[PDB]
Amino acid sequence: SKLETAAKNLENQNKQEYIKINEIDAQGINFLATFKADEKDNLSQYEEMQIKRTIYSSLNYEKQKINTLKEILETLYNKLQHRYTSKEFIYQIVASIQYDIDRVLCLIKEAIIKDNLHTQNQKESELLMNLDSSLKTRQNFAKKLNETIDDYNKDSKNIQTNVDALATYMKENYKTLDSFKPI
Amino acid sequence: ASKLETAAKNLENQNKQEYIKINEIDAQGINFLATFKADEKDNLSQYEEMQIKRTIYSSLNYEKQKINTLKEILETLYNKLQHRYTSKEFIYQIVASIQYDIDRVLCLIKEAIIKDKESELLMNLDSSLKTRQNFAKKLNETIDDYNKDSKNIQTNVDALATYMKENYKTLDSFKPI
Repeated sequence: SKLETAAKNLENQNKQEYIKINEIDAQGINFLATFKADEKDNLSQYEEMQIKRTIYSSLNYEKQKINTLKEILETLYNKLQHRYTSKEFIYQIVASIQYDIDRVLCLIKEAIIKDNLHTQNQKESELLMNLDSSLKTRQNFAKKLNETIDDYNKDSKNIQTNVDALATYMKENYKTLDSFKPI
Repeated sequence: ASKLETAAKNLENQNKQEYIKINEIDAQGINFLATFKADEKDNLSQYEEMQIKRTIYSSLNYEKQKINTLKEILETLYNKLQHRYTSKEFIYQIVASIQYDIDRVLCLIKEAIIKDKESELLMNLDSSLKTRQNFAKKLNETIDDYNKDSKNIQTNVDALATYMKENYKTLDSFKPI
């Protein structure tokens, strides 16, 4: 059944991410160390994983790219004026992209288990559509995130040289979760 | 660290350890739900199957012997048309729900951590773990009863059926007060 296959493929997809992420991280790259050291907000180990699922998958598990993004975020964080923009990128955009995907699987699982075939069939189309939309969103974010890594390395619009420039760029390309949704 | 954050962490770690242990046990060819897998009427997906095993295997402490005796119990009941449904209800209605409640709370705790409750989610979380602990207690009492043939439950499938019916009536019976 469609919902049963959907859960299965997501389940395996999840597992593969968990292994890959932990690989990369086993090598001492502390991607979110700076956010971990922050006393104002507490990045739990779950929050952290979710964030990485989206980011790492988005950057194809290329340590180099992840490190660049790390520098971007740590530059912004180390400038009090723009700290918030790093946090918003992390907690408001990246994390939401992930949660949506997770929310739907949490709810597709509910239809598989708790609900009988009739209900199951009612809910079916909408959950599938949402699932799709939430994966596509993450793809569009990823596309955008690679364009940003490249832009950074080329110092396009002085984004490597100028934190203020950098801040504006991150603001204008990551305005809202909804902007990454399919049209 | 917020209470919810620590609640999710401890659940997450607990989940992971269960996955590994379950897979270990299963790697040795014990096909705990084979008979249900072979069933065309209903479908056990490999997720559903894992969830069922989480509650059962953790309840029986990952003791292969105990899991094998439970397997007999369930396959006996399944192979008798009259009582098949009792084996299915035990699996899909009781065990799976006990698991689902737990799983549900975490999916919701996580949700509150990120996108946004506290005291109610913590209550529910406690309740749903307790429920599983009461079920586990009951399940061990059943396996011991079965091995002793108490009330002829190993000797008599009908007797067996009535015992399963009277000790696993509903999910709600395992909840705390």
